[PDB]
Amino acid sequence: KEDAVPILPRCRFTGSEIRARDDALPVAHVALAVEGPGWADPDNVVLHVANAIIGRYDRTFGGGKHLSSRLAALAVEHKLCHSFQTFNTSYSDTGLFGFHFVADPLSIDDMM
Amino acid sequence: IHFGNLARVRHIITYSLSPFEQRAIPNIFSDALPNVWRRFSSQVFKVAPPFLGAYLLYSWGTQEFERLKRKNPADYENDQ
Repeated sequence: KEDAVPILPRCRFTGSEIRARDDALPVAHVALAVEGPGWADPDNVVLHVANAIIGRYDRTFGGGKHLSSRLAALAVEHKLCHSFQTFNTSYSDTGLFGFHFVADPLSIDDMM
Repeated sequence: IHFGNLARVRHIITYSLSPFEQRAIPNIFSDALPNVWRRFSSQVFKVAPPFLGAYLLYSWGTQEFERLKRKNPADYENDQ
């Protein structure tokens, strides 16, 4: 028992949402994700390559409207957000693949 | 633009699940029907009454109309 590494009970993913609203906050944060493959899967490489294509942005990036990331260009062109990031958070048996952006109340829809 | 100007809301949390993770018509007997009854009950004595009264009025007036088409023998009792 002492030198046996315990296997953890699996965690079930659920498509769903949770909305904590407070119009008193300056900007809004949104994060959306699908279920990931977990450390061991080779696919995680491709997934990361994918997030590489979408990339990330943030108002200080000087590249501006010329960034290669389409979402970043749009973000710039249409003042879509203050920032956004892709991510591929992995875990032993599962993970979270998605994105998170920060925007002003009235540009949330177009960004999403 | 009507979404984002509607109201000032603070501190309310909401949880919801994708349509594919839940049943479309759940708990028909444990929740559905009981309420259908609940609702029916709560209302019956407000709606039903005037309709019932309307019915009677109809029934009366209808029958009363036919009775006036029939003959009253007391008009021919001394017609020899």
